[PDB]
Amino acid sequence: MDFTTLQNDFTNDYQKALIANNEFLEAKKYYNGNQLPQDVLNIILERGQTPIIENMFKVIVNKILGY
Amino acid sequence: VEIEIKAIKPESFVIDYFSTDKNALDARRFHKMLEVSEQEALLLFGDSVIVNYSNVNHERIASVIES
Repeated sequence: MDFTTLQNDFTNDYQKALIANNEFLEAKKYYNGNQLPQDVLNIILERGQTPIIENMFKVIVNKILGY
Repeated sequence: VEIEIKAIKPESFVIDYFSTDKNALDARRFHKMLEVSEQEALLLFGDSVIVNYSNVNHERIASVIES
């Protein structure tokens, strides 16, 4: 009802829901093409290779959402 | 008057060890180990009896076994 318990309960709720929000943001990044990690991208780009990303589960989600 | 229905998580549910059959019909006791918040414990029974709370982050939850 004042700022103290609002800040403390927001901290307790945000810290215990960070491990799921991080996975949510990972899932939204994987849905939007960002599927390779940074070190894998560096390993691919150091060989002069173009990184090809097969977004094979975007069409799955698009099929279920199209239903 | 309404008949609420709730499925209980089976890991927080202890049956009498003497019951051998399915459907637990010859059981003499059922225990359920519940987490209860502070104000729900105040609504569940009044402040005249002493409650052994926890201090897990800031909220004073309590572990109550209902038998």
